[PDB]
Amino acid sequence: DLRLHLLLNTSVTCNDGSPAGYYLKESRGSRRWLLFLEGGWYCFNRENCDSRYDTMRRLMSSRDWPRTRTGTGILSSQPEENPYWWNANMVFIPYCSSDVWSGASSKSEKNEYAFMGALIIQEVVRELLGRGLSGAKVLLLAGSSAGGTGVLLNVDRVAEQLEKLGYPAIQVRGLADSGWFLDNKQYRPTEAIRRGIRYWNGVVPERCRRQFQEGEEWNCFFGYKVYPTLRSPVFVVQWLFDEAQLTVDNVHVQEGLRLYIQNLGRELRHTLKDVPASFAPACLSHEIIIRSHWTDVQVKGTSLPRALHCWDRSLPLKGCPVHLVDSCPWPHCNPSCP
Ligand SMILES: *[C@@H]1O[C@H](CO)[C@@H](O)[C@H](O)[C@H]1NC(C)=O
Ligand SMILES: CCC(=O)Nc1ccc(C)cc1O
Ligand SMILES: CCC(=O)Nc1ccc(C)cc1O
Repeated sequence: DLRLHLLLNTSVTCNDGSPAGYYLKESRGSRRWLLFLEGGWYCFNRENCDSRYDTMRRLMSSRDWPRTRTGTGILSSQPEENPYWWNANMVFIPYCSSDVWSGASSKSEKNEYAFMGALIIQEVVRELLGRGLSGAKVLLLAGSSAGGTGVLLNVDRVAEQLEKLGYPAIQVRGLADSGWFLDNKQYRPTEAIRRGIRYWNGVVPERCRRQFQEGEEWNCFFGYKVYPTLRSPVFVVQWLFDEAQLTVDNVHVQEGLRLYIQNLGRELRHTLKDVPASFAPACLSHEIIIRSHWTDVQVKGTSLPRALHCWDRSLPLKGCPVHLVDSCPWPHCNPSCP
């Protein structure tokens, strides 16, 4: 069980002005810290944010949050469920800003909602330093779906924040699960992000911002575009036939669709060729790292917990690989798929 703490700085808020927070379970005999970012789509104007507030309110407010949360997958403390980091300090950061963890805008007279995803991460880190994070050796910033993209947008800023606070010794790294998307042609969305960024006053990494410049920062929400600008080590997990990707592509089997799906897999694999730390099975699914049975999937005989342990050691190893991308071209040609 992870225990809830609302932010002491009550000016850092969820969408409706309620305080943000984090769930925490300490492990005093460990110097490893895992901060995990929840996912759950987003909203990009007044009308569809109002809709989200009726039926997805826990993603917009902390007023109904429970006081505890059970750790699962990589957030589990039992070695049988989490062979990778079962003894680490666990943090679950709920997604209540609807901004893909990019916003830095307060609720005001001109703003019905607050979008403070980028500032929530910074404040969580800042308050955790007083509860044990000051002595860490590694801070792994992880996340799934919208949280995965949020890892890519924020990992370097967390490194920069800790350097400027006087903690150069803490090693900051990223783990992006199911947040690596392609701006491909649909079978039958870039505007939504561009409109959202203006709505949220969203921010992107600076390298990436200086490459693409004004009006074009939506490009930095796409993994294959923002990854080469990052300096912190980042491990990328992505299903080759992601359900969220296919949904936006309006895919729900004849030649046309066969060639479409086969081409999606080949392009995704291409974008990962120069990503040295990656795990990409040929499956139709979405998210993995906090699922309880995340130990079952394997690429070329290597599980995801093993690949992550090999990454720890790397920071070329005999029989302990870090780059694992399937080569077969159809969903669930890998027998270990969910
Ligand atoms: C609380 O957070 C806000 C937004 O980041 C910041 O302006 C303010 O200075 C913070 N308060 C304290 C006491 O640090
Ligand atoms: C689950 C929410 C979601 O998918 N958000 C999202 C949208 C566009 C891009 C490029 C990356 C993203 O992470
Ligand atoms: C080229 C038109 C377009 O926007 N395509 C697109 C498809 C899927 C996702 C997730 C994001 C996308 O941007």
